[PDB]
Amino acid sequence: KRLEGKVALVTGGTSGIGLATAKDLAAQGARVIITGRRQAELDQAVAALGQGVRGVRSDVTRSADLDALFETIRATEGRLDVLFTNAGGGSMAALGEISEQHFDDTFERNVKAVVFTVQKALPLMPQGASIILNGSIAGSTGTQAFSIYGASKAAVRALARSWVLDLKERGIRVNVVSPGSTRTIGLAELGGDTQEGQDGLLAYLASLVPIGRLADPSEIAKVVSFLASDDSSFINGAEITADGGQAQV
Amino acid sequence: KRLEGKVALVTGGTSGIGLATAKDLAAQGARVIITGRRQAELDQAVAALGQGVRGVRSDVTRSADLDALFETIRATEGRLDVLFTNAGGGSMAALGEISEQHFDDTFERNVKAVVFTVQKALPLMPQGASIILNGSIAGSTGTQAFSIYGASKAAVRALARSWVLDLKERGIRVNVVSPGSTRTIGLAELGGDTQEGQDGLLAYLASLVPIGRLADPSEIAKVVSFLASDDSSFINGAEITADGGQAQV
Amino acid sequence: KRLEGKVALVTGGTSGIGLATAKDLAAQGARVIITGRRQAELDQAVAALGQGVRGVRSDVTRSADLDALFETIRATEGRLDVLFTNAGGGSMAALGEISEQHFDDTFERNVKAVVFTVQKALPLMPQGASIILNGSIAGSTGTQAFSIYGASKAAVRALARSWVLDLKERGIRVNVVSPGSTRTIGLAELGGDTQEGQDGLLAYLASLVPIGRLADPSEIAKVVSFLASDDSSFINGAEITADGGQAQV
Amino acid sequence: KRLEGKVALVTGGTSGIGLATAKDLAAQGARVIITGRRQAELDQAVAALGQGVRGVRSDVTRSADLDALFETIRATEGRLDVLFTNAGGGSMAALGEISEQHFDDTFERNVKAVVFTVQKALPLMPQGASIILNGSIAGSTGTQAFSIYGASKAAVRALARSWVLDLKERGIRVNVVSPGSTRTIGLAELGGDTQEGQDGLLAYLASLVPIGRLADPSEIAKVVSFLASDDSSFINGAEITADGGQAQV
Ligand SMILES: NC(=O)c1ccc[n+]([C@@H]2O[C@H](COP(=O)([O-])OP(=O)(O)OC[C@H]3O[C@@H](n4cnc5c(N)ncnc54)[C@H](OP(=O)(O)O)[C@@H]3O)[C@@H](O)[C@H]2O)c1
Ligand SMILES: NC(=O)c1ccc[n+]([C@@H]2O[C@H](COP(=O)([O-])OP(=O)(O)OC[C@H]3O[C@@H](n4cnc5c(N)ncnc54)[C@H](OP(=O)(O)O)[C@@H]3O)[C@@H](O)[C@H]2O)c1
Ligand SMILES: NC(=O)c1ccc[n+]([C@@H]2O[C@H](COP(=O)([O-])OP(=O)(O)OC[C@H]3O[C@@H](n4cnc5c(N)ncnc54)[C@H](OP(=O)(O)O)[C@@H]3O)[C@@H](O)[C@H]2O)c1
Ligand SMILES: NC(=O)c1ccc[n+]([C@@H]2O[C@H](COP(=O)([O-])OP(=O)(O)OC[C@H]3O[C@@H](n4cnc5c(N)ncnc54)[C@H](OP(=O)(O)O)[C@@H]3O)[C@@H](O)[C@H]2O)c1
Repeated sequence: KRLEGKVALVTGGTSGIGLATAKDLAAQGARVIITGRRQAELDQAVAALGQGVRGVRSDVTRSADLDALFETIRATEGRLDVLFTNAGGGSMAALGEISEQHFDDTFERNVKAVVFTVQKALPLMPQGASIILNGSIAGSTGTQAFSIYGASKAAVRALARSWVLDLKERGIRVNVVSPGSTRTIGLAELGGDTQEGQDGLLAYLASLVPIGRLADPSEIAKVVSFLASDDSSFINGAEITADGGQAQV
Repeated sequence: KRLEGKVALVTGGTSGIGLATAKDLAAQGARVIITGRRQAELDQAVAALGQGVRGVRSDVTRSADLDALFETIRATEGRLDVLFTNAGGGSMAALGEISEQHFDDTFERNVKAVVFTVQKALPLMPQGASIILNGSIAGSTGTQAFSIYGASKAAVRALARSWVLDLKERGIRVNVVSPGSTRTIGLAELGGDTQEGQDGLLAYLASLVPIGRLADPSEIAKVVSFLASDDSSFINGAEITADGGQAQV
Repeated sequence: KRLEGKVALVTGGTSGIGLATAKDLAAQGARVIITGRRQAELDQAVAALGQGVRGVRSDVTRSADLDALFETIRATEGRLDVLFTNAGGGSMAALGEISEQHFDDTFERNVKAVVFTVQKALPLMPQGASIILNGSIAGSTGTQAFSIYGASKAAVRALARSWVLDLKERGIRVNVVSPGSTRTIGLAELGGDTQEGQDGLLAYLASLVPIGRLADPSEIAKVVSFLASDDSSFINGAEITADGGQAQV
Repeated sequence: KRLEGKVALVTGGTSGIGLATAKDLAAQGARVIITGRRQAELDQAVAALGQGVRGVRSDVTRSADLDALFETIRATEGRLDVLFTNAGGGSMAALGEISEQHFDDTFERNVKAVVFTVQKALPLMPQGASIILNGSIAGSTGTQAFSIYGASKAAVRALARSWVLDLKERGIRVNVVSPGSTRTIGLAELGGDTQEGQDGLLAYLASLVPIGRLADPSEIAKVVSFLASDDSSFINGAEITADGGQAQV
């Protein structure tokens, strides 16, 4: 198929966008490795995906986990063709009530972990490999009480610009998918643990999208799969925004 | 079989990016209509493409030609699923030597014709159709003696932002592919008609690209096909830039 | 003080932002020339402002008007230090109801006239002169039924990027002020001719602004004066957006 | 004396842009507090600046220093009208050779310290106060071996977008000055410690600027003073780029 003969890694691939992307990449022929912190959900995801998908329990914020994750790839597949640095998250905190670890937590996972996931992956990635960073429209817009999340995603987008030049000798292109609001557990949890709070939040966020609906995670995965394929061969350092129009308007 | 059962129109599909795009769309199963001003080159492209591609001689800057083009589609295919407003061009003119004709010619084909191609197409386009405008990194960068071309391409990008909202009810999404330097007769012709000049310019423009090469026209076409397919269902008003890094760096 | 001795031209300086800007430039010591199509409103603006402001009846869309205007400046003041290509406007037209005259009128005044205002100005402008284009947040956002106006303002913004390079040897910098919603006759007229309609539209546009009010034209004038001053000596090709948060959030 | 009666704080005001800005703010009537880690350079800056400038030795990355800094302001001046988060820096590190310490150092001073400088200042800032974050064109461009610095500055720009909304009720506006290459010790040090190497780098970076020169730190300062004044009353969440054209082309 389109991505057949390609080895893809998705950090945080047991839920939400990571899971849908792993599903889509596998359905295009890739051998897929997914990661996640919780063993139970990791195993359930790997079973649901079938298709020679492979799981590793690993935390992207722990340098040693990253090392172990990639040695597993060197020993098994021997190379990495596609890298989707999906693992990320965010919470609400207005200016005036931002705690030091609200900052550290967001930036360690959303930014620092991306830098080192990419850096440790490089020895496994051949000429023509494709790296997809996970950004967000939050990186180029303003949302009340999400400055730190926004700042973290803008940092992600900027890294890809400079990495064009750092990876040019290596022949590896780096692009960013920036989703708008996507129906995931992640997003819903911003509504709290109440079903009504999640439902209310999800319905409010759908009303902000010009086309008036949230994305299904499979609609984000399609963008990643395109960037993973050789069809994106002349795209480098670019931000592809799939937001139903929200940030372009 | 991605665009199977889809009717696609490419204005200016007899050379360069339009031709490659028509080939690629068609290689996905699409029924393709191409246009062009010169009958010979049009006939020549239609024969080379085979595949139930159909040609119409029409100038996008002529209102009556547009009317005739779309009557032809109404009479034959009966609908339009994919629209690529590819017809466009540009020439060099520094500020201080910009003629009124230089301005009118650029903006009439690159901007005005796009507005009226889209508007005349609308009665043929069902819920879920996809429009692709042809932009350029020139629209978001500065290039000496190309102000008028740049301004025109920036205007094209802005149109899609508002058209998200104008076409929300009709369920039609509008996106922009913004190529960097793609080898094409158009591009080469900026060097003049001599072999020395075309080769020099083409090699100069390749040295500006971080990955160090011009785009093959097919590399742009793959983006349009992605935008044309249902994979792009949550992309609206977005600019997808395929420039090898040049405008992102 | 800051503009003491400087000769400034404001096209379309008989109302709104142009008028307020002419006032502010004069209050900073500049000799200001304002223009307008209507003699009565021109005469009243010149009289109301006093402060050594001078009026010329001229249409920016008429080449011969542009020539006579600049001949007036050569014979009277002998040079031009500051150019504010303010004269502009817009009207509503959804995609599906855009007339050729709606397109031509918008782009002739908003884009073409800017190009040729600047080009005819260049022989009067010394090293270190300052050009200010009037853009708009509509150029980087989407607004239902204002696609053509938006497109024209995006084109203005792009022009400045290329003109940095066209004007480098002449030492003339070019920047763009992009106002958000500003309380002018221009803006009110979008509400119709009834006072009720103007109040409704104006309060609606104010609710779109993060800080919750429209700009007074003097607040846009301050930005132009800053760009006109020598303080902007390291600003070139830039867009300064004064919108109360609306396009930045 | 646009800033007469206004209390301004400039973090990292003993050299370069911070020092020039403190000088310019002071020259407009402001009571200026500057900070710095080194006592000798701080003392020298206060003596050279005179004009009712006040110095405090404090590290923006140490929470306790910030607390002491702002208590001194509460006890002495009793309010803060203008905040310039200037203290910042960066060094080169290509992808493949980025250390955890290089990442932490850049992001702790350039981003984290900015967040908490702003947050601790807020109780001292009245309605109508003005915050200026110090960005960089690096935040929106690609530079080989400067991915981490670039990422940090894009994060800074992003922070202001959301802080528009967080600070609405408070009536405090937040904008970003983004310098291009500006002749500071900071920039020079990127050439190393030898005079030859610093001179070489400074001339190379001057050749990257369209207008062919580095900025004097006073040229950046004028932008900050403008944002600090009431002239910027309708500017909020905006990025003012003073780059001689480099990131606009
Ligand atoms: N959903 C949206 O609307 C949206 C919009 C824009 C951007 N994004 C971005 O898209 C990405 C995915 O978001 P999502 O909504 O799909 O999130 P999600 O459903 O909440 O979680 C996705 C996955 O991330 C894993 N994960 C979390 N922290 C991890 C860590 N430190 N190491 C490894 N795996 C980790 C989770 O498994 P464990 O918890 O077991 O580790 C889970 O499998 C994030 O970068 C997010 O910021 C989302
Ligand atoms: N090539 C690049 O590097 C590059 C980069 C960015 C953007 N673009 C844009 O991509 C588009 C295609 O460029 P290209 O380089 O492929 O151009 P091209 O090879 O020079 O010509 C493209 C096609 O446009 C047709 N055409 C021209 N004027 C027309 C008109 N008035 N009505 C109908 N058809 C017309 C031409 O046929 P006839 O002459 O027979 O009419 C030809 O088939 C243009 O919008 C261009 O600005 C190109
Ligand atoms: N107001 C806003 O919220 C806003 C926002 C963003 C951008 N802008 C831009 O700012 C500029 C001023 O807008 P405004 O609201 O102040 O407009 P306005 O109140 O309608 O005043 C515009 C001025 O332009 C003059 N003018 C119009 N067409 C002209 C022509 N062809 N030649 C010479 N002078 C001409 C008009 O005088 P005559 O009619 O007598 O010729 C009048 O003095 C425009 O470019 C507009 O697009 C405005
Ligand atoms: N120069 C450029 O071309 C350029 C371009 C874009 C952006 N910028 C940004 O502009 C700002 C100023 O840069 P610059 O070139 O003027 O820098 P600089 O000359 O290298 O130093 C600026 C000042 O920052 C102080 N400082 C450094 N670390 C500090 C800390 N942790 N806490 C408090 N004060 C601290 C220094 O004093 P001590 O060492 O004594 O603490 C010094 O007085 C930075 O944010 C920089 O990233 C500069």
